[PDB]
Amino acid sequence: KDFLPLAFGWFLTKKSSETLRKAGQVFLEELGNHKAFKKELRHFISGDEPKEKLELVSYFGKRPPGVLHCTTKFCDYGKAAGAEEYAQQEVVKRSYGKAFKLSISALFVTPKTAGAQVVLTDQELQLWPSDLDKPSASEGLPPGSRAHVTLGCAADVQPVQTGLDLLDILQQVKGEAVGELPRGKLYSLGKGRWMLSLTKKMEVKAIFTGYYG
Ligand SMILES: [Cl-]
Ligand SMILES: [Cl-]
Repeated sequence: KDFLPLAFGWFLTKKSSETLRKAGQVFLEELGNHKAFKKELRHFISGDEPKEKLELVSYFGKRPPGVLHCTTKFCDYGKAAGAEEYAQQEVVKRSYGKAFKLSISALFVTPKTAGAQVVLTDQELQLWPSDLDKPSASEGLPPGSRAHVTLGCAADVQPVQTGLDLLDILQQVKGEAVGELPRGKLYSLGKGRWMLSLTKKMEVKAIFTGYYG
């Protein structure tokens, strides 16, 4: 009867969102201007572009419109599998509207998405769904490993891809760094995949709640 949200998740405060967003843009700018990235364009890009500078801020030309957020369960108002089952959980109802701190441990880039890796607490892990299509468990990774904040997408890429891209990146790391940015060391995982491991983890303030289209 009562339909569900479009999605549950942690929605960053405008201030925490602005901070993480600005940091993301700096990372794209710095990465795109880095020697290691420039010498590896052929694996990142597909065909016909000459070899001058690619501006990643232009490349990831689809950014989240509202405040940045870390999605837990996409529900589509109940049209998604497991939506009703996730929403009715006691812990989700308990946590609804409450404040959390999300720890960001890294920022990554692939030819499809740019994002930030979220490291969920044991408390927050209770709010992670257990029936996602391709869960960490069917892949030999800790549950909630795909938790993330999308910063940008390529033109024909849907934002769901960001989580998939992270899972793949976290399989590779299961190699010496090729560079050093002001906030951390840069890794090149091949196939246009790049990861910046922050020397000090970013902490953003967010509210666990439900979003409606
Ligand atoms: Cl923002
Ligand atoms: Cl609270």
